[PDB]
Amino acid sequence: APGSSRVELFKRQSSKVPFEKDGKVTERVVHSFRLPALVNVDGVMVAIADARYETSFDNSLIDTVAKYSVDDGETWETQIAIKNSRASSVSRVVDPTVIVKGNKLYVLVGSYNSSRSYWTSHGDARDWDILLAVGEVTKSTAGGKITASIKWGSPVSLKEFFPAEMEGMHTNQFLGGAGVAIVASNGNLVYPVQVTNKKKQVFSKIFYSEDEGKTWKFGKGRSAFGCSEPVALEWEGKLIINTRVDYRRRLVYESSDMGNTWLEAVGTLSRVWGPSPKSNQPGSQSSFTAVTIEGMRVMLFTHPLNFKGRWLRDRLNLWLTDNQRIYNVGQVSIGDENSAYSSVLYKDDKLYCLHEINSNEVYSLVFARLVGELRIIKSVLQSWKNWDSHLSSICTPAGCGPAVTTVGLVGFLSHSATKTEWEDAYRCVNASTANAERVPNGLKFAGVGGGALWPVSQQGQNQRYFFANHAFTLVASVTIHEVPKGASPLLGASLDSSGGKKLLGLSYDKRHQWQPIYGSTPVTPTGSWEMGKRYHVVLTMANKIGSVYIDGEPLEGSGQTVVPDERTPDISHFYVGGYKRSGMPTDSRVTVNNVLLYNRQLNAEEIRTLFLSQDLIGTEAHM
Repeated sequence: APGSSRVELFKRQSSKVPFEKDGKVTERVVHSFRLPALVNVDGVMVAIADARYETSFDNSLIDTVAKYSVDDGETWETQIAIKNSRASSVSRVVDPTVIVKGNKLYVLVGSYNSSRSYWTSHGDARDWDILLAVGEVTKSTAGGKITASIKWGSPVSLKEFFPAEMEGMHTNQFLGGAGVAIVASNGNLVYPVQVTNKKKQVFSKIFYSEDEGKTWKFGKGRSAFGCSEPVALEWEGKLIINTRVDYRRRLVYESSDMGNTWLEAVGTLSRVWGPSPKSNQPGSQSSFTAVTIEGMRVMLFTHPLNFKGRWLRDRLNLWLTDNQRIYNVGQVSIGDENSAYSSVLYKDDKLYCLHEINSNEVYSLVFARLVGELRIIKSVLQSWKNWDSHLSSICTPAGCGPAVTTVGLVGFLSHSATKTEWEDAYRCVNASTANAERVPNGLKFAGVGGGALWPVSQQGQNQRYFFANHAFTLVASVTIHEVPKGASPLLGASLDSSGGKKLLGLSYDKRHQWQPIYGSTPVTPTGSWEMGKRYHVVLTMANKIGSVYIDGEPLEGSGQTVVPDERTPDISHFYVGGYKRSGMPTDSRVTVNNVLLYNRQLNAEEIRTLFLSQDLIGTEAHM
């Protein structure tokens, strides 16, 4: 990450805090700092975390610490924001979850007195309470300098707002999701929380306040069981709740009603991020925020790749998305260091990250200036803005006809390419190629093993195109140069590595007929094609039903079921211009230009517009 730098701000076994017991205060060295939350309150940076005094073990002596800085993190003041009960050597306030409103810091923590086991193992609520503290931030210009101060009020218990029963079950305990929460546009304070029932199941809900934290309510809905440490943001009027699932892919939900109803975001972010290369290890806390960079509203997300496994969680990664495309900014941590939990802040056009580093179960929080990362972010964002503008600005055949649609446009293969890759104009996911000749706005393919492969499940740990299993539209322009000896592939979605089992696709045969493929259904050839003519192809799949269009018209027999019901598809890849498989005997001799991938089924007018503007959309001349 060139240009980037960091310091060990909360330094393990070294940094001191003001430890208060029985009216006496003493500067005390801390063993480990975990659970970072980094915010901006009216120009003052505030960093909140767990201060684990004697060991990094979860069930041990822990206070909530705060450092604050009025100089962008070059110098800091240190406090204890919330102290534990002092009842035993293992008394602790935990998973501090932060909201900023005006000059106030609202901090929600669980509080435990003497238990030696993790909260989810508790058969009862006897050792638990749920507390809220408010910190008031004031600034002074006396002396020609800026001096900040933070007055932490005494914590108040919110237990009276926790109902004994919820949609059937009996409740046990609840905690904030850790890190940073939000104020909704309507002004509500909004905490995504993790909750236990008497069966020891864990699940996530929305815990919110309409009156500045005086009283709290729960939404009636919930995630599925197994979803912990939830993190939420507001996007286009809805909450987006991104959850941790140990040993499984992360689940993402949307709610428009403060959590009364939760819908899995299968068409965008759900099931995209895996907790380890094989997605069979513990998950992690994540930073997940909505911000505006160069006038464009976007989302930033962090999660470790966990190549090592168990809870080591090396290789902290940062991600950028506009709820359509998803781009890997890259690794924030350094080398193979262990680096699990994190908080990303964007303030006055500069990007910072406070994150953990773990050596032998001893934890520091480093404070990094993400210079290189914001540079890459701005570049990608300008490319998204560039191509969206390019498409939207085309005067379509008609005056001008309807604008080409960029709503839900995720990927686009056009003029840019290299020897073995067809480049995504949106810079997220490229297609691998074989036997391909570059031509204007695309590629010409020839011979056994020829074609392009656009990976879906082959993406591996992080699957940006998971939405296609639920709905998509794939568009391309195709020209056939030679009559084939049998049926040959042009374009499709493959359910296995070879392209043998297809979800939806289009082939062409020796009798000059098209062969559209609907799932495992028997194939009936139809229509007619000529060598050399450029054809417009559109494949749509939504609500388990697949359609194929040529030149803006449905192939006779389109609209057939392509997936057995309740059974969800796992697409391997999209194939284009061949199978790109030497094992597959076919020889597709064809030119493909301008491949577009959308995360929804386009309507009739959108399809017709794409058909009518085929020769206008290439990237060749605006480069």
